[PDB]
This record gives sequence, C-alpha cells and structure tokens, in this order.
Amino acid sequence: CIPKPGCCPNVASVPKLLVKGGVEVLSVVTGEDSITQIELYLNPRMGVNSPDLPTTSNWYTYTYDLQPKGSSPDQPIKENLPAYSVARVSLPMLNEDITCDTLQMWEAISVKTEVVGISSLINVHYWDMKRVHDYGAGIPVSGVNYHMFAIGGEPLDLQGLVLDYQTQYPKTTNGGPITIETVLGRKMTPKNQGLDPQAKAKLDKDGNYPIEVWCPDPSKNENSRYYGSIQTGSQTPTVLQFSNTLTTVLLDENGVGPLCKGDGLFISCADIVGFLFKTSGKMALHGLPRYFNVTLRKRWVKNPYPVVNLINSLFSNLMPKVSGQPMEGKDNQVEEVRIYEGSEQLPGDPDIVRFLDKFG
Amino acid sequence: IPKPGCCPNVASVPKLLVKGGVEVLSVVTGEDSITQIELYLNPRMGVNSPDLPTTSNWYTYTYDLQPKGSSPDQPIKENLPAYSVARVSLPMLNEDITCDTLQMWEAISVKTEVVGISSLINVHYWDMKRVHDYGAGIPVSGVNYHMFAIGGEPLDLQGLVLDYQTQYPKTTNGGPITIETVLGRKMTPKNQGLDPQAKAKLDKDGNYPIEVWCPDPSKNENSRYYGSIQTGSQTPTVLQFSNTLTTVLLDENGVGPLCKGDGLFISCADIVGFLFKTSGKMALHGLPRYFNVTLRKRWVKNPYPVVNLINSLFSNLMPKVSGQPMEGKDNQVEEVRIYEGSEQLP
Amino acid sequence: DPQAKAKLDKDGNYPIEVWCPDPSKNENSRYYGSIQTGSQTPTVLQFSNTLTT
Ligand SMILES: [Ca+2]
Ligand SMILES: [Ca+2]
Ligand SMILES: [Ca+2]
Repeated sequence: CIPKPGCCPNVASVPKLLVKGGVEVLSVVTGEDSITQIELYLNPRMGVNSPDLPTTSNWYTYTYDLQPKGSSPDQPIKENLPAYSVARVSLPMLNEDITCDTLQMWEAISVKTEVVGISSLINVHYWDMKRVHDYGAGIPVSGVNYHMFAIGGEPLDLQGLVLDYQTQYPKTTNGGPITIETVLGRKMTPKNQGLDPQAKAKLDKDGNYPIEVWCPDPSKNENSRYYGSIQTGSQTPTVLQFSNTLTTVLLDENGVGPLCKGDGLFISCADIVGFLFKTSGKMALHGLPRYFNVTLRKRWVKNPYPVVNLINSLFSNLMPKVSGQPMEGKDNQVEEVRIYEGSEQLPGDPDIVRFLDKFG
Repeated sequence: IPKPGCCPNVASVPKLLVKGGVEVLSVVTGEDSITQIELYLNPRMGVNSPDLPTTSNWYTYTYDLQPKGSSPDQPIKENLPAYSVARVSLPMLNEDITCDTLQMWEAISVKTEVVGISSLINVHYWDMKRVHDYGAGIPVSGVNYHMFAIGGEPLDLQGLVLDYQTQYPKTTNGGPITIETVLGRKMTPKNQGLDPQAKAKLDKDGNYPIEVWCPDPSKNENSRYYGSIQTGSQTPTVLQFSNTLTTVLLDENGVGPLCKGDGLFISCADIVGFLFKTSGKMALHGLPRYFNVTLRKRWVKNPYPVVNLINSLFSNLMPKVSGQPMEGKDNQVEEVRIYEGSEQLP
Repeated sequence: DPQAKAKLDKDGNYPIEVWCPDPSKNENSRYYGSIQTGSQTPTVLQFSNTLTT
C-alpha cells in the first residue's frame, strides 16, 4: 500500500536529525558518519565572578574601580584583574581497535560564535553614569576592547608578559589569581617584562589567569585555534558585529581539525567591551558572554603512544627513579650524543661540522 | 504568420504576471512562481505613533534621556527604544496527500537599505546645540544600533541588562515587555550576565526594549539576523546605501527560512544617533528600513501524523471543559465494558 | 510616508536634507550613496581612472 515513486514530486534531502536535547544526549551511541553539534555559552569573568555572593554580586560582569596607586609599587586586588574564561565539555568515549592500533577521536571542524547582549550597551541612562556635558546623557560603554576566543582538544597554552614586573599581584595561597611569580616560584625580573620562555602555563582554571598578564603562546598552541583583537583608548567607540550566518572553519592546512585529547573539548574566551564612566569620575570595565556552536565529527587516527610503556610508568618497580646528578636541563652532564643508523661511505672528517659559521 | 529568420534574437528574462499591492497575494500561481514583496517598517523609539496629536511631535525620538543620579533608576517608556516588527500574511498553497508531502513558502534573498539617510545633514534644527559660538549645529552622531531579521517564525530573544538594579515600568497593557515581565519575579545579578531562563519571543511591536533584549543565537534556527553597533558620545555615523546589494538567505544546506503559518516574520531596528539640544539634553533618533523579500515555493515532507494533527485543531476549536470529574481521583464512572466478536454464553 | 514621493524633475530645487532615493520605485536605475556626520570628522576620498563599476 505505497504510492508510485514516479508520481511523487521530487524533494531535496538534508542531514537527518536523530536527537535534539540537553547535554544528556551525548551518551547516545552513533554510527561512524554521524555529526554532533554542541551549543553552549560562557559568562565573563571580570574579577567579580559570581552572582550568588550575597554582598558584592551587584557588580557581576564588572570590575571594582580602576586607578593607579600613585606610589610604587602597585598592589592590585583580585577584582581589578579580569581573567580568561574557560570550560570543558566531557565528550562521550568512542570505540577503539587494538589489532589495527587505531582509534576514533572527536574532531572539531567548524564553530559559530557571536557575543550576546550587545544591544545592552545603548543604556546611556544608568543612574551613576558620567554625563558628557551639562544636562546631557551619560557616556556609553566605550574605550578598551579585548576580544578573544579559542577552541582545541588541549587546554589553551599561553605565554606570560607583564607591562611592569614591579607589580606585586595578589598571592595565590588565597586561592586567587595565578600570576607569573606563582609559576616561576620567584619574583619577576625585567626579563618577564618582555618575553620569557620560563614563564609559560596552561589554561587550567577559570577566573584565575589575569588577562593583563597571560597571552596565548603561538608556539605550543598547535592543537588549538585562537582568534583575538584589541582596541585601547580613553573613549574610543565599541564597534561590534553579530549574525548567525557567519561560520568559521577550524580545519588546518592538512585538512584536520582539533583532536579532542582525553575525550574532552576545551573552550575558552574573553570579551572586554569598555569602561563604565561613573559620576564620581571613577572607571570600571565590563564584559559580555559568548555563544558557541561547535560542529564535531569522528576521525580515525593511529595510536601514537605505546600502551605497555604507559602503564610501566605508573609502577615504581617498573619505572625506578633516582635523585642523582643532573643529566638534563641547563646543568646537564652529558657532553655529547651520537646516533648511528645504516651505513655510508667513509667521511674524510670524524669531527663533522654542519654550519659554515663554525669554521671560524 | 511571421518569419523567424527575419526577426532578430532577443534575450530571455523572467516573465512578470501580476504587479500591485497586497491584494496580489490572493492570486493563484503555479509551482515554479516567484514572488517579491516590498515593504517598510517605521522606527519605534518610545514615541510610537504620529496619530495622537498630544505628543506626536517627537516621532522617531526619545524624551531627552539622561541618568537620574540616585539609586534606583526608574526609566520611562519613552526612553526605551524598541525593536520593530510586522507579519505578512501569505496565501495558502497546494499539496499531494498521496505522497504525504506538501509545499510551503521560503525566503531565498532579501534586498534592503535604510530610508532617509540624506535627512541627517540638517544641521539647522532651531533648537540644535551649536558646536561653538556663532557656529553650526552638531549633526546627528553618536550611538548606533542596526539590525534586521527575516524568518518564518518570530525572532527568539535573549535577555541581558546592563544593571539589574534598574527597575523598568510595570507591564501595563500596552507597556514595555521586560525581564521581570517574563519571569514574574524581580531580576537577579545573573541577568547582568547570561541567564538561560530569561528568554522570550518577539511578540509585539515597539514593546521590546533594545537595551534589554538581544537576539538569542541558539533558538533562532529558522531566521537570519544581521547586526552591528558603535557606541560613542559624538562618534560619527557612517552609512552606505544602494539598490545593487542583495543578501542570500540560504543556509549551509541550501534552504532558506520556511514560513511557518503561511506568514513571514521580519524585525528591524536602526538607531541613528543623538540629537543635541541647546539646553544640553540628548535624545536618540531612528529611521525606517525598506525590505524586498524574494520568495518561492518549496516542496517539503510532513513529519507529523495526521490523527495527532487533526485533534490538535479540535483542541483549539472546542473549548476546554471543567466538568464533573472522570479521572482516576474521584471518577464518576462506575463500570466499563468492551465487546469484540461473538462467543458462547457462560 | 508613501504619500510623499516625487520624481527628480529639476536641478537645484530638491533639497538633499528632505529627499532620498525611494528604494521601492527606482527599479530602472542604479544609485550609490554614502554619508559621514560629524563636527570635524576628516574628509576621506579616493580617485583613479582604473576602477570601473
Ligand atoms: Ca610549536
Ligand atoms: Ca540552535
Ligand atoms: Ca518596486
């Protein structure tokens, strides 16, 4: 009891939707050609990081009043240090094949993003705003802008750089932010005021890596895709775009996207929109959330790490350690290493040099 | 009886059938017809009508908005610019019940531009503030907020406010729709951030303030919205306009928005800048937008069963009944029997 | 106001600050425009004989 297919008018075809719902639907098993698409959001962390606090939640997505100390050295408080936002999405664990030494792994291909709440900025009638002139309206949110987001299978690697090492950031033992001297274990030097390879860290926590200290490391971030921009000025305007037709492709020059190591998706962002010119003349920054629409798929990859050697590390018996003289690092005690493979015709110099600069 | 060889070849352009006003929509067309609609949307800046002679002088403007200076804030409706919206009632179409398919409208492309850009060079408004002594008036400049949207269902909004302390006017019939109007409870500091619970659909015209509501990117799968902003005290207003520009509405899969309910929904809002008065006060200003939507007929498949579909209609046509109970609590039914087929007496 | 429309008849007699190209009716003509509104906002302009439209 079915109609003739030649009679039916042609109709286009589209990707078949199987499931739509909350995060619970990630535990659904799927075929190999399936495609998963996650929509989430991240509120900004501008020092005031929670509305549930009874006392000081009135300035959520804001910052306590910013102003220089006037006397060396600077001693800023946690609230005046905007920090990156970050979150992890626990993806479902996929299949693996031992006999081929291969395994599926989640790959991100495209993300759709836009800043939410842009239209809120036209509020020129906040009661404590600073009027541009007598009997006029206030000065809308404008000035400094720092926009940045990143997606990858690893936590975002990042580099440290400070405008002035003289600053004494709040101590970490209070559970607060993480500055450079927390990582290095020693006070910063003028080196840290420029680039310092010693100063590196991975984006572990939310609201604890101040933006004015840490910047994304372009070297190590190879399994992640980060985009950013800046705009610094007294009252420079806030220019922003938003639409749902813009899609950004995350694929690389090899045609592969970020690989979700550990069956986890790592997302991070931060958006500063400008100051809030209070009537008293004080200032305070403001931030807005971001909407993320990650498009994921399944890719087959070879297992790079030997299984047995891994578990061997976990046992003290099969991986004995010793607190001996240094054989790695700056003070290593290995004078030379030579690696031979195969055979060739006899060279005329056992002290082979490879650099023309070395002949002198 | 003409001679084909004698006559020169002429190009082939799409054939026009009918041209006119809204009454055109009632005509019947074929499967491959294409329809264009040209319309406009006046802005809504708190002053939302010219017909009332009491205060219509400040049409497309606000009432001299400025900060109070003392907590809390009690802004008035006429300082709350809101989105514009309208619905076009499209006609009914054909279907093929045998193949369980049918056709509904889709938007494929919209041509648009702002109207009245040229009127901004009026730097001689009699109460416009001079830039300096014996100078000329300060032109319309400052804050801008432009957006427009085309979709088959009304635009889905997201609520976010610069200050939850700001208490908005009570939602009197014909008033502004704010956060606490939706939730039924006073706002919390979360609303200064993102709150998934504070969502709403763009119901009415000129009642959804812009400084509160923003287009929800998740829920809006069936409409296309574009937007921009610049926030400056006196930053200039740059605007372009032409009729050669056209924006495609097709998605990744090559399908536009589908007009659910045989009607397309559109929304727009264009803040153009401040108006500086000699007294020093400041007020915003807007301009209309011209929309030229190109529509076609697309075949689609019915995903829902008919029996569940028809009862829904009956659910709406006949009113709910609050009668004596017949549910398991205190049922007033005492016995139920069911017979199926013949048999022998026990 | 759709009542207020008019064709561009004469020179020097149609104030810019009053009239704008009706988007709906100009279907047999191509028009391009811009604007820049400020007190002392600089004037940026470009010119060449290589570009065409
Ligand atoms: Ca590298
Ligand atoms: Ca969605
Ligand atoms: Ca026309």
